[PDB]
Order: sequence, then C-alpha cells, then structure tokens
Amino acid sequence: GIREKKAEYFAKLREYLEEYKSLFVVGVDNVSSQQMHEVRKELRGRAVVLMGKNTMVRRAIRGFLSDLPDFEKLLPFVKGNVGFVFTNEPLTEIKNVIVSNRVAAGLTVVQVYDNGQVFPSSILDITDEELVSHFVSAVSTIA
Amino acid sequence: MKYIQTEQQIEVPEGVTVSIKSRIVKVVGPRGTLTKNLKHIDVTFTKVNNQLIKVAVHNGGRKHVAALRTVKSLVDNMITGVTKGYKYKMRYVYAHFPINVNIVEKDGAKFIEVRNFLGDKKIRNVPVRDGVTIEFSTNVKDEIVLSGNSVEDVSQNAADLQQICRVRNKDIRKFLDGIYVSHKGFITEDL
Amino acid sequence: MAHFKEYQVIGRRLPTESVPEPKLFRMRIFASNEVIAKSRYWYFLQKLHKVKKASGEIVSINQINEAHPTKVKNFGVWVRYDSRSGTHNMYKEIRDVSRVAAVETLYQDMAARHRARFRSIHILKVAEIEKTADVKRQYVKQFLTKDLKFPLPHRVQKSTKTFSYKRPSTFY
Amino acid sequence: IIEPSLKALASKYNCDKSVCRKCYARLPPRATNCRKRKCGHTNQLRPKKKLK
Amino acid sequence: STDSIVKASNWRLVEVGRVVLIKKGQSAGKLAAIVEIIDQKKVLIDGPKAGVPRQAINLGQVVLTPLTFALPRGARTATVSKKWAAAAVCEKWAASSWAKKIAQRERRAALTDFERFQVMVLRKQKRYTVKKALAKA
RNA sequence: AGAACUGGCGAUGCGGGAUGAACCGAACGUAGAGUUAAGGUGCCGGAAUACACGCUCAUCAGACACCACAAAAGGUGUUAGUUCAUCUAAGCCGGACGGUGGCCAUGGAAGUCGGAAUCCGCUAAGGAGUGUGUAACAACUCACCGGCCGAAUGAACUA
RNA sequence: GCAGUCAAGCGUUCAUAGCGACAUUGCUUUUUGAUUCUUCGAUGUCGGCUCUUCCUAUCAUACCGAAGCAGAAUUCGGUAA
Ligand SMILES: [Zn+2]
Repeated sequence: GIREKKAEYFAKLREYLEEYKSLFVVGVDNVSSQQMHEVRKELRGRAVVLMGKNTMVRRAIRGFLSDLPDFEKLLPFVKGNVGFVFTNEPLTEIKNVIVSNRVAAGLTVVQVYDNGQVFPSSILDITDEELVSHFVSAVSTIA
Repeated sequence: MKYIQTEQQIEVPEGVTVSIKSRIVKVVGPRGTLTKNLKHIDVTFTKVNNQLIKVAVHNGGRKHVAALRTVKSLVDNMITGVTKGYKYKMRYVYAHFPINVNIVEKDGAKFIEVRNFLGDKKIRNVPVRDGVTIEFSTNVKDEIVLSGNSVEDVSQNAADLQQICRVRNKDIRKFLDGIYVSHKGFITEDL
Repeated sequence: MAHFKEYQVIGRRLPTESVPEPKLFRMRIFASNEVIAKSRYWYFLQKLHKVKKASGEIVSINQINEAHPTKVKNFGVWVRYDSRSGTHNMYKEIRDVSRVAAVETLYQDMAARHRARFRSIHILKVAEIEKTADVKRQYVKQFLTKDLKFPLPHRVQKSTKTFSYKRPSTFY
Repeated sequence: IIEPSLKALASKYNCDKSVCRKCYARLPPRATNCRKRKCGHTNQLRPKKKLK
Repeated sequence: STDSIVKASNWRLVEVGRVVLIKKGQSAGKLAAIVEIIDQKKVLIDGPKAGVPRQAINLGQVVLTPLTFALPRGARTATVSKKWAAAAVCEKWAASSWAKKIAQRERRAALTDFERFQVMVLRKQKRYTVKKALAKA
C-alpha cells in the first residue's frame, strides 16, 4: 500500500526513537545528487539518515503523540526538509564528524536535535563549569 | 451545473479606498485613482470591512463563473497600480542599423518616435497613452521604460511600441530587430 | 409515460396439473395508469423468464404510495439506456419528496441530456440514500450544506396587460 | 552583434512558438490546441522551426 | 469620501424560516414558510396557520416576502405552527403596506354601487377643502 | 428498369402537409347546432407571448414524418455518465537519481547511432568560474531547486 | 474533375516544411455515360464576333500565417471575386 508506505515511514521512525537515546535533526533542505550519501555508510555505525516526502514526514509525527511527547519540540523544525541522524554521543564532536563531508558555498545542517534542546551544538559538558561555578554564582553573588 | 454560490476575495491594503456602485468601480490610493466599468458582467460586490471586499456569482454556470476570478484580478491590479504602480521595460534589439528612439509632440500630444528601424527612411509614431509616462534608462543601453497606475494602459502602450516594429518580408528568425518587453513589474518596491 | 404512479405488479405462470401453484414474481413499475403498468410487467418478465402473457396471469396490481411524502430525500437512481450508438448503464442522483417525483425528473433529464425517449430507458434501481455523504454527486451535495441560503437575482414578473405605464424592475 | 541575451529576448517573440498544422497559426510554445475556430481548435500542433 | 463604499443588493433569501406569499393555485393569497430547500427551483413549504398544506412547491408560484422567523430545517407541521405563532408572523405581515394594499384592493372590489356613489360624494367633499388649502401656502 | 401482397392515384372533391395526382386525416344530396380528426395556437392566422425540468450561443446556430441530402474524422466548448487508480492511516508546489562511456558496436554512445540485457545501489548540492574587466586577478551573481497543500484528486473513455 | 481521414513511406537525419502507398469518407455537375420526364400541328446545330452579369476550386494585385524562409527567388496556407 501507499498508506502502508505512509505507515511504513511511521513504523520505522518510531522504532528509531525507541532505538536511540539521542537524535540529531540535521537540516537536509536542498542538497541532492551523489556525494554525502556515500560517506554515510561509513557513518552508519552511528546513525540512520532518512530523506523523505514532507507531508508524510509530518504525519509520522502525528502518529507519535501517543508517547514520548518530547518529540513535539522537534515539530517547529519539521519545516522544509530535515533529516535524521539517530544517535548516541558525542553531540558536539561526533556530530562534527558527521557534519564534515565537504561544504558547499556546512553541508548543510541548520537545525539541531538534542533531546528537548536545540544547541549550536557546541556546549553540553566539558568541565562541569556550569555546575560548580554557575550553579552557585548568585550564591556567589549573595551567600 | 449551476453553482449555487461561488465567490472570490479582494484584499484592500492600507491607504486605499475602493468604492463600487452599479458595477462602476473607483479605486483610490497614494499613487492616484483609477475607475473601471464592470457592467458587462453580473457579479455582486460586498464589503466585509475596509480591508476586504468579496465578489460572488449566484447560481452560475461555468462560463459565468470564469468571469468571477477575472473580475477579482482586474480589481486587484487597480489596487496594485495605485499603490506600487506599474513599470514595464523594453529593449531595442538590432543587428546593424541602430534604432533611434525619441519623444516628440504635436498639439501638445506626445508620441514615441522611432527612426532608422532596419534602416528605414520612414518614421514610426506611437501615441503615448494618457497616464503612462516614458523614461529612458541611464545605465542600461537601449532601454525605454513605461510606467503608470494602469497596467492596462502601460502594457498596451508597450505593445503598441513593439508592434510598430515588425519586420515585413524577411525571415523573422534571422532578422530579429525590434523593441521588446524585457521586464515587467512595479514602480515602488525594488526592481 | 407521464405523471407517474408506482405500482406493485405481481404475476405468475398459469397453473398446470403438473405444477399447480407456480412461483409468484413481483416488480415495482413506474407508469401513469395500470394498463401501462401491466404491459410493462410483461415486457420485463419476458426478458427474464420464459413467459408470454398468453401463458401467464397477473395476480395482483397495487399502487404503492410514498411513505413520507413531505420528507425531502436524496435518491440514488440506476438506469440502463440506449443511445443512437449503443447501450449504457448510468448512476444519477435526484433530490425530491417522493420516488414518483424523482422518477419523473429522471425521465425528463434523460430526454434533455441524452435525448433518450421513454422506450429507451430501463429503471434499474431507485433508492433513498441513507447517510448524507454517501451522496456522490456534486449537484445534489451543494444543497446539503449547513444553513443554506441563496437569493434569486433578476426577478421577472409576468404582466397581465399589454402596456405598462412604468418601466419595470427586477428587484426581488 | 546582438548580445546573446537580447537575441534570446527577441526569440521569445520571434521563434519560441508552436504552429497549427491545419491553419498555420503562430501559437504559444507550450500550447495543446489551436486557438482558431477555422481549424476546429485542432490539437495537431508542431514547433515553429529553428534557423539553420 | 474615505471609507470604501459598496452598496450590496439585499435580496430576499430562500432559506428555512423565510416566509413566502403564494401566488397561484388554491392556496393563492395565503402565507406559508419555507421548511427545507429541495433545489434551485423547488422547496418544501408549510402554512399551518393559513391552512395551506405542507407540500413541495415550485419557487415560481410563490413570492418571497421580507419576513423570516427562526425555524429548524425539516420541522414538521406541528412545530412549524408553534414557531410561526411564537414569532408573531401574521402580526408583522398585516402591518406591512404590502398586506394593507391587498386588503385595500379587496375592500374596493366589494363596494356596492350605492357605496361607490358615497365614495364619490365624500371624495368631492375632501377635494373641496384641499383645493382651498392648496392655494393658501 | 422489372416482379410479389395490400392499399391508393388514375375516375375524387374536402381538412392538413406554404406549394404539390399518389403522404396524413377523412371520402362528398341541401342546410342549422354541437364535437373532433390529421395539423396547429408570437404576428401574418382561427387558437395559452400557457405551465414544468433540462440542454443549446453558432464572425455559416436551430426549428418537425413522406421532404426537398450530408460522411469518415476531429474539438481543453458545455452537459450528464463509465472504468481504473489516489485519498480521513478534487487536488495543489518543489525532489525523477548512483555503482557501471556497465556487457556486444564505436569520437561520445549513456536509459539517451545501433545489438542483447538494464543487475545491484541509497537516502542530503560551490561549474579550476556565466559574463564586465585583465595575457591572466579582484568584486557582484546563478546550477540534481521549491513553501508544497487541504474531502476530494488523476488518468482513460462514453454520448 | 476536386477535397479529406489513418500514416507505412519520401524527404542526408526527421511520418505530416513540402509530399504520401495500402486502404477509406466525401464533394462537384463546364467530362463521359446511364435514364427517356418535357418538347416530333416544331424550342433554329459547332465555332467565332459583340456585350452584360454571376460563381470561386484565386493566376495577378492588398494585408497576413508557414517553410527543409540567411539574402534574392520560390513554395504551403488564411481573409479576399
Ligand atoms: Zn489552427
């Protein structure tokens, strides 16, 4: 079916939410024939990327209102065409490995998914310097 | 099959006022004011607010209904013409004899006058329509620019100028000389 | 073929010592009087069973009146008919107050649009359409929308006399 | 002589057209039917032919 | 001016609750209500109060009036009556010139020859006092 | 031009078909009153510019048996219908592409002269520069592109 | 005699610029036949001369659209008698 096929996208996607802990939503608006894709085999020990037809992509979301509602915060960034890096860690280094494939003028990310957050991404934990000197900085300002 | 009602919508932007009475439409904005007789079509107007006026046909067949959108458009271009305005640009195109183009007048009239077309000794004249105003670009070679509130009158006056240079008895794929419409858009709002 | 009434026609093959009590068959026939209806009964039966009215008999003929002759219904109409160049099945919809009212417009419509006289059409089925939006046909759906209203522009009143001392208006 | 882009301009008018095969009308290049009543609005169209 | 002005034809609408005046037939003269629209040409009407029988009618033998009252569509005769009454439809009609002229015209037509004579004599009286007025200011 | 059965014309007016041997109606003493036939009822002209639902717009409409002709074939005119497919899991605006110039031929020959197949594949785009300009730099600009989108939609057909 | 529909083929390549087989629908009544209705107590043959008028299936001339229209020349086609 084609509602099988609609569902099919739904089926797998949910499964991938339920198969990874992190998720990078990388923007895949524009960009097209042969290049990046062929690097992705090589990068598929970390992720699944999926390109697909938008209204379909949206309706997948509708089917996921059932649980894991934090994916609702992906929703304002569904726009255009976006694509998935289903993922576990680094979100700021591994991510950058994924990013690097050869730019165009940055190929081509314009959005982030960080489990309810939307970084640059470039800051997430590196010294616990927002938890020993910035979880007590107005404790510092006033004891 | 007869459509029991069918309607279209006309956004009135800030600063303009459209008033219609027995299908005679008067549209007024910052640029000026246009009017148009719509008596030849049975359509009914209805003002929802000052931003928005509707047009319907009641119980109409296909061809009638086809008249609906077209009324909407005509009235839309009245509103655009009197806010942003219209501008059509042309280019002289000639392989050899340069086409020599000026404004001239008789009885305070105003004509676009075209000389040397394909080396012709004859002079071509095109009356400049009222409301439409002619310029000549300063920094595009051979340009000619007609503008005004009335797309109808600008566009026809441009058409008149190109139709007057047609090239008779020559293969018109080889002999491409002419004045052609090269761009068309608005007075205000970039180019 | 006129102002229609609908009849139950019930008939059967004549009894034989071999088969007394032969099976009974019914048709609902739309016609204007009962002579036509029984004609019509036989015309159809002959195309469906070996029987000519010379071997059969009509057991009962009864007019079927519309049950709710002022509820407005949307009817599905199924029709077989002949064109100048072949024969066709066709589904149409009709909005009306009675089958008998619907069927009559069916016949006018087959005449107007397809130039089908009565001899050329068979009514296959006629049925109230239960649930709105099982209605399939735009030109009837149009009437089904909520709080439906429309004007009747350009009213022409008929005049009783030949001259009139005022220029008329179409104002409704 | 004549810059490429103006030759192109001139061609939208002079040559990027199609032609009715019954009645010869100069027609829009993406047209499906002839606009003319004399040929029955035929849909027998061909491209206008390009120079050498 | 400076508002957009658009006068819009204010047609009497065929609609549930629209009240109509029957031109032809046996219910000629009487008021009924549109209950349900059948198509661009037919409607179900019902005039319980004037005693015009709920029936499918062709719009061409009816004339739309300006009056309309609240009536759910499909409403059967009983509830048509309740609603027509609640609404005071006859009250409104009677008050109209339209209904008044019909009444006037009806009354004239019933005048006796003697009565016609009296109207003459009375008219001549009114006339008289009028012409002297129309002559003073 | 020549036969079959019947009915006609010829031998026959009358009413209708404008007209007209043969069609339709109906056959004939002199008349009155009524009623019809076939055919008609905007006006010529006796009789509804009657009632009802549609369909049709022709810069060559059409308009009534015999009868005073039109066909193949076409139409994105407009009407109603059919079948197949999409769709609550009409239809619109952009995604239609790589390994492998794969394997026979041969500038190229790819899906893309030609022969035989078309197997697998994967899900993201800057042409050493289009021009101005310099023998050549600089600057601006654009290419597998679309936001898509909102109880119908797409295609092929019938008359 | 004149005009179409289909499109295999022609046309270096390319069905339809111009053409167009096998088939197939028509139109015309200046060809020639077929018929024998009128005229055999009469309707004066062929051609030319002279003169008027009409048709259009247009040769020229006006304005156009096509092209295997570069120019010149032509050819196809429209409105046109
Ligand atoms: Zn054509």
